[PDB]
Amino acid sequence: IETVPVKLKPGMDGPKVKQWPLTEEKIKALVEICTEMEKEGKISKIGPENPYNTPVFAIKSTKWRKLVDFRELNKRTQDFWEVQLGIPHPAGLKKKKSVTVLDVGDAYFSVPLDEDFRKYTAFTIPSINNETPGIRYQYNVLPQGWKGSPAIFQSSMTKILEPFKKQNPDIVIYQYMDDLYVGSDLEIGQHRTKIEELRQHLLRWGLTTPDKYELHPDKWTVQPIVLPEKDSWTVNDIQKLVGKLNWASQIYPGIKVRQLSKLLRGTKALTEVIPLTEEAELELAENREILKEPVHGVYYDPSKDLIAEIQKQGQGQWTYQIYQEPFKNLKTGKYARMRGAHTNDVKQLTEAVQKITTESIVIWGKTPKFKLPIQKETWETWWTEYWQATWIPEWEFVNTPPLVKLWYQ
Amino acid sequence: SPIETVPVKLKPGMDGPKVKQWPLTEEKIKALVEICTEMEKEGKISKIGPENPYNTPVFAIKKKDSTKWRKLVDFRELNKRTQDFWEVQLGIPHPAGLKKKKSVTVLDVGDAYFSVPLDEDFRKYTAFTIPSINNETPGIRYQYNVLPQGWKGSPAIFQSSMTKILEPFAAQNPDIVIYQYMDDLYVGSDLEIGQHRTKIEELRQHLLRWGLTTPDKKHQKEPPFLWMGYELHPDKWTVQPIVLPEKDSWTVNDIQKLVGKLNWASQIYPGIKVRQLSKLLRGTKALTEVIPLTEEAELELAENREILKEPVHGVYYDPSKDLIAEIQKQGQGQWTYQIYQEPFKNLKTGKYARMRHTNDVKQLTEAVQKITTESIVIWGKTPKFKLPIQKETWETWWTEYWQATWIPEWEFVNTPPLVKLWYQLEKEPIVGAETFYVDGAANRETKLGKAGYVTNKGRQKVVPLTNTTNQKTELQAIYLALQDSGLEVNIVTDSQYALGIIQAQPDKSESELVNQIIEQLIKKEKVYLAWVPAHKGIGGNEQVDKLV
Ligand SMILES: N#Cc1ccc2c(Oc3ccc(F)cc3OCCn3ccc(=O)[nH]c3=O)cc(F)cc2c1
Ligand SMILES: [Mg+2]
Repeated sequence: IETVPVKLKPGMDGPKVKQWPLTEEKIKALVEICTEMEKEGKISKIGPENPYNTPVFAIKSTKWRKLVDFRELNKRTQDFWEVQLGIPHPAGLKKKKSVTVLDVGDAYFSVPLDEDFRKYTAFTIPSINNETPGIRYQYNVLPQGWKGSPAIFQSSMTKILEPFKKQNPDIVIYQYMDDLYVGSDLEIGQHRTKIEELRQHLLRWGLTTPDKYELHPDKWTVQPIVLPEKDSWTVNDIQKLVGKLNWASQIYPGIKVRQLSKLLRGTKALTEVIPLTEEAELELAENREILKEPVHGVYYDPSKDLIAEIQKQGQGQWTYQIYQEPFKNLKTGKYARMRGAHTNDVKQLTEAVQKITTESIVIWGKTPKFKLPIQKETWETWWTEYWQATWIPEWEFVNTPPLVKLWYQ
Repeated sequence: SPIETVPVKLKPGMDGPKVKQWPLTEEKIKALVEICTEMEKEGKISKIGPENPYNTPVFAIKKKDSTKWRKLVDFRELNKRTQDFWEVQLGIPHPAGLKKKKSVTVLDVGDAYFSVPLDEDFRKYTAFTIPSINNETPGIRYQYNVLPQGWKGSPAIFQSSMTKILEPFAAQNPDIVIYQYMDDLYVGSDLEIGQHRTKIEELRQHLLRWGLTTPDKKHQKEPPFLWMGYELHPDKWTVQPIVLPEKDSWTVNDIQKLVGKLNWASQIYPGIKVRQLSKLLRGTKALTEVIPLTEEAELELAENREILKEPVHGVYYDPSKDLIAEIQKQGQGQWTYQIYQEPFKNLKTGKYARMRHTNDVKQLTEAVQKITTESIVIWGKTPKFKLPIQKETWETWWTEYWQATWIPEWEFVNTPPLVKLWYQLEKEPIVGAETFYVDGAANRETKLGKAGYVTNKGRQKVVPLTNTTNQKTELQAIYLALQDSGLEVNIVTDSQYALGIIQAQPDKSESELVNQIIEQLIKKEKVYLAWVPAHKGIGGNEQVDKLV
């Protein structure tokens, strides 16, 4: 079929991003993969008259998978291709009991790409020690990772999905990039059999899915702030308590700490046990009660990007908050991971970022920009090691450490 | 040339350059004709009709005061209008990453750009005109058939042309390694000298078949090779001789050049320091301003002169052997490292320095990051690390550190100085320890301040301070509490600045006050620092605020 014409935003040139140095292993894997893809027509070699560039990486299984970082090209295309060929996002996907993610990227490789647009998909397999200038390719078909691909394949996807949709009107199906999110209220067994039914349906219609991941968004909510519960209280405990409540006053108006402040009126030792008075305990009760309820007047803005902050709690635990404006949390949570002689900090952080990004997709239909607690170069070095996703969120690296660490715990 | 041309566009919405041709002297026009007739004779240029509406300035310049002149064309106005190309090679291969070959040959091609044809439809945009004397006769029109010198596209196009030309020979000779770089090729092989020279002559003949000349005689360059500030020797690599000038006066320019040479030399000469000399360069003022050399800078420079006395060399890479990198601390926040496969031979060396309160372990980790990046770039792998730090030390650090860190495979090497945790704050308040409620305050205008404390034992103190800030008083309060307390002390501050600086647990800073605080913290047995909201009348904190 003839290709769908693809235009850029007026005034915007193509992407020109540097290629990250790679291990010899990864470079060889990419050379192999691209040799096969060139052999199948999916990509071709290009000349020096093509100035554009898009980074490439190698991730994983026991088989190497190639991952293109199309973020820049996305900002330079999809921003007008979320308008023109945009995909609507269902608000009922987050309400379902079970959501399974299917990989439907392999579809895009069947469909050709607009001839005048291919030059923007340019990527470079690097060489070690700048020995050779690098192997240069561009895509001839719809590339995985580009947001224009599922937008162009949208109608085909609708057409293939319509029969299954008709046979299953209570199942929600939402396509984000190369992934198909399928949610239902069915029992886990019935759910998995249904997902398999969709797998066989898609397969007998010419769509392979290399799954031969389960979420539960009905349990997902903005977690309530927890005040310490103690039998006896020392001066230090009451100080941390008053401090934390005072911090919480930035979110919940109505928080008072006077009755708790009068309890430490004299200059006492930090280990001195202080009994709670009437006004004090009543104040703590009222504060706990007002803290148990969710925040008032907090709504999602479709015109604003999502911001995800993460902080490390130690002992294999991380806590995160998703917001758009300060102290207006759209979605907080706490990602914990079992060590099992496996995990380190970067592994946990990466898996956390992926979990958060997936939740964000399921809820709002788009991904947040992360403020990551990690050195920039360290992350840029090792983030591809535990990356199992096909998309890549925006991120930046936080400078100053949080003193608010124990306030999210 | 039978070489296939590369299609070139002008930038969208732009047309060819129409620029004035300003008159020249008679001799210049004569020489221009003398050269252009010979260029036309070789088909590199061609006369054109009056139809061509574009033009480009032409100048004539003597070559090093010699017989033959040189034609110079300013394409800067055309370069603005031509499309962007693939970006040419940014960096160059580092000798430490090269591998020993029994034979290495340098082949430089002449007229490299003029030996490669230019896209036909684009040739009309490179049109230029030779002026006539007194404008009594029409000017001589010309245009390029090949890659013009100083044109935006010539380097990348020549690069790809060369690569495509080399592809067949490369295919028929998989056991020889060709490196491409600008006008040069560098051919290495493990073939015996006779076979190698045969293959070299074979390559020369190929390139000549594609219209590319290359040295006919015994190749003009022999080892050692002076290449990009390097000395490349058959079994070792080093840098070209560094010259540290002797001057009574030093400007910003001279210091910049000096720091340049020292940095450049630091890749193979172990121990080079540049912190004190570049600390003079903190002043972003004029490049001609004379900067007085401090005593520390003088000592540093002298030590560098001592290091650079006897020459040192680096070896080449062996894929079959392990890759080891070892790190040592130099004291002033400076770090140095050696990357090697063998005990007495370095592949290369280097340094790391933290610019812009910090601690030794964090710096060490940063260095490990730098070396990891460099290793990946040069050899395509990550090295095994040898580090002066205990496992319990580093584990203790990375466990309670707020950022996520990647700690690689490493073994402990007991070589002083060692990296350790000099002090460690208590996680819980100390029973049987005095509690200093501290506070400090200053005036933004007068810069008059005061810092003090109030303790649960009834002890109180207020010390006056001149020429200070709110922050520095907030630190001074804590310092005071540390000074007047026992080996175990509970400090309570309302300042999240001070709390932030201290909880980071630094062992060094560019602030003397913080250094004194660190000294006190090391001298103490147990120190618990707690924080409370200011002006909330919690009590204990209120009296100290009232005092100061
Ligand atoms: N001018 C110039 C020039 C000459 C040789 C170079 C070189 O050379 C090499 C070229 C191909 C190759 F396979 C391996 C090389 O170097 C391995 C190390 N080495 C080096 C020099 C020598 O005499 N012997 C030797 O063993 C690699 C390189 F990046 C740049 C070079 C630039
Ligand atoms: Mg105060």
